[PDB]
Amino acid sequence: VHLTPEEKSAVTALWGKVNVDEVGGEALGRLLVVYPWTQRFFESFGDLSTPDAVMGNPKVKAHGKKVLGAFSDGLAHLDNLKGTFATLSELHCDKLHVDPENFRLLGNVLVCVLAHHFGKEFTPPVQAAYQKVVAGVANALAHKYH
Amino acid sequence: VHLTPEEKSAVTALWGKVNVDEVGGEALGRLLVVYPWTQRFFESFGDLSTPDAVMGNPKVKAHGKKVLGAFSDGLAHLDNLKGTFATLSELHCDKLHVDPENFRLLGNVLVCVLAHHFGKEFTPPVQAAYQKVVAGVANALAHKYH
Amino acid sequence: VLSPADKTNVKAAWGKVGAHAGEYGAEALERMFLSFPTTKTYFPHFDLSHGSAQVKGHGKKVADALTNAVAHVDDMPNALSALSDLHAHKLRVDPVNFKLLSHCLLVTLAAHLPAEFTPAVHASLDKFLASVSTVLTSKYR
Amino acid sequence: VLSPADKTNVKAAWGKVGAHAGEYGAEALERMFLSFPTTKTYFPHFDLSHGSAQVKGHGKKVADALTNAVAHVDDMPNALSALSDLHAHKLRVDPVNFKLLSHCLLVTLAAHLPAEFTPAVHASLDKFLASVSTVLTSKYR
Ligand code: HEM
Ligand code: HEM
Ligand code: HEM
Ligand code: HEM
Repeated sequence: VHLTPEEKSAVTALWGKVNVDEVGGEALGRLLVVYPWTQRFFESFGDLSTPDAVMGNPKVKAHGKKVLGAFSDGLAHLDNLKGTFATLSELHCDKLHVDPENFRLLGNVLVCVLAHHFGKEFTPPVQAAYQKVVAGVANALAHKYH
Repeated sequence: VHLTPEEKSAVTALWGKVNVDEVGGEALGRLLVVYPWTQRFFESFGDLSTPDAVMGNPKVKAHGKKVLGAFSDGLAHLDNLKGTFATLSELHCDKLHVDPENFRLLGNVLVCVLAHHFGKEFTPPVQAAYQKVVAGVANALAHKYH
Repeated sequence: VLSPADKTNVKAAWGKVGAHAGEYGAEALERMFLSFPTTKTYFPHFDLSHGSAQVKGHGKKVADALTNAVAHVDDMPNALSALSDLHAHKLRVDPVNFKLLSHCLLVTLAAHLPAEFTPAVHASLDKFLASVSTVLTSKYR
Repeated sequence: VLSPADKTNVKAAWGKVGAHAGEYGAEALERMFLSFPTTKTYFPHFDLSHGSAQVKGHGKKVADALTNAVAHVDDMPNALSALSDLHAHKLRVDPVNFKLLSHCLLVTLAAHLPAEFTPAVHASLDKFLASVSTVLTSKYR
């Protein structure tokens, strides 16, 4: 999306400190706990009963790395998000049947996870920039839905 | 906004039979009756306590006529809604202080009014083409909001 | 938050629907699928084309459940308890899609009942559908 | 709806807030104005620069209103009665803006409560802020 040069440097600076596999499994974990109906796609994963079983589920961690890895590689192409995620958008629509609203819930959860891991370094201007990106990513992935 | 040859033809055809003065008066009135909190922007319009009073308000009728008239002028420029409504967008933001969500509520009420007036003529495909138009006009007006 | 006037407007308008409820149900669904393509993700096993009997059968089930609510407007939580559990623990439809269906349901009524769809009745129906949607998502978490 | 376990969690987390309630409420507003600029349309009569007395003063009232809600979680409609009348008949804020403020509150609590912001507490707080919003907008029509 349209981020000023300083906003992009802000986004890139903080992400370099992120453990992609850790945050990935933590963002998807809280997505399934806070918004339980998102579990409709993960019935084949196993025990999703309690918050503890979901956070400690290995299959939930496995997918979380896969999702956050695609997101991570996406930041290298912020000036062309629709072009980068054009294929994933088709797949999530015609084969996975994932309601795009799921992308907006995860983006918000990802922002809360970043506030938790970084604390006071996740200042208001920094949050402002990351919101535009979780929204830009969510829009690109929902672009090919028909 | 992007419309298929059949959609563009449907929207143009039906809009030729529309009496902008009467349809706009019906649309603004129903917005104030169904979603009463939108009445905050028109404290200087008079009696808005009851439904018959809102619909019979001459100031409500006159304003709906200007709004739909401006909407009408944008229909001739579906290829560049952002550039056409740029001035109005900046006005509703800097001087009017209108929350952009109101543009979306009006767009849906207008769809309910076109359905009421035309009956069977407003078929599902026609409505699908009109939801696309009102969503695009609402985004073009909420574009310069900083 | 449904006042006596609202309840009267609802019974009056839904009473005039009667036997055509099933046809109106299927039309509302058809309008939603075309106008809001995302909602199609919840019906990948259906033949979502015009005139589809599957959609007509579902439209009838939705319309009857609404007829059930209008008859128990003063006790909706218990009359839809079973449906609340089904959508919350099995179907798992994201809450935003209920507003999309409600709108399409209003558009259908307005296109079939012109004289009955006054700006006051319009107000009552919208509040009624929002209350139906609150009960259907009340047990999501 | 709020379960007994949810209530215990919200009271535990809010108990840790304590004195810093007013300061956090001010930061939650600043975060909202920057991320979602359309909310500024409800504050034209406020100086929205960093650390202005008006935003700090409003932040404290919003914090006090939340504290009373937690102290009366078993009966929020009677506790938030006057405030709901105020947002319904005068302020008339579109309901969509209540979600933007709740999100910004969660981000703030998450950035200041490293030990208490567990997944189970994150959930209960999101439900609690959903309930407060519903009660504040229950008299809109
Ligand atoms: C920012 C968002 C997301 C990104 C970048 C993303 C990325 C991916 C990727 C890389 C795959 C692998 C596809 C392949 O191997 O061909 C995938 C699979 C999938 N995604 Fe997403 N996704 C996102 C969000 C979501 C969300 C929120 C859900 C659901 C609540 C979801 C559910 C699925 C499912 C069920 C699969 C298949 C898993 C498997 O078969 O192993 N995705 N996604
Ligand atoms: C499709 C959407 C809309 C269009 C194209 C539109 C267009 C306009 C136009 C052309 C004017 C006249 C400006 C002037 O003479 O000073 C105007 C004024 C105004 N608009 Fe909009 N408008 C839209 C939506 C809305 C909505 C939904 C609301 C409010 C709920 C709104 C509230 C206002 C107000 C309050 C004024 C000033 C009235 C007065 O001075 O008494 N507009 N708008
Ligand atoms: C006004 C609100 C709604 C009502 C009254 C309603 C009613 C119902 C009823 C009566 C059933 C059938 C129960 C049975 O099998 O015995 C059902 C099933 C279903 N509903 Fe809803 N529903 C509502 C909204 C939604 C929305 C918004 C969606 C999705 C976009 C949805 C998706 C489904 C699905 C997937 C089924 C299963 C269809 C099948 O394969 O048999 N519902 N609903
Ligand atoms: C967590 C939800 C909310 C709570 C608890 C809340 C609480 C309050 C309280 C305590 C007041 C002070 C009233 C008095 O003077 O007695 C107030 C005023 C106000 N609220 Fe809310 N509010 C909430 C959400 C919203 C939202 C989302 C907005 C909109 C962007 C908003 C806009 C306002 C405005 C415009 C005022 C008047 C400010 C002034 O002139 O001083 N409120 N609210």
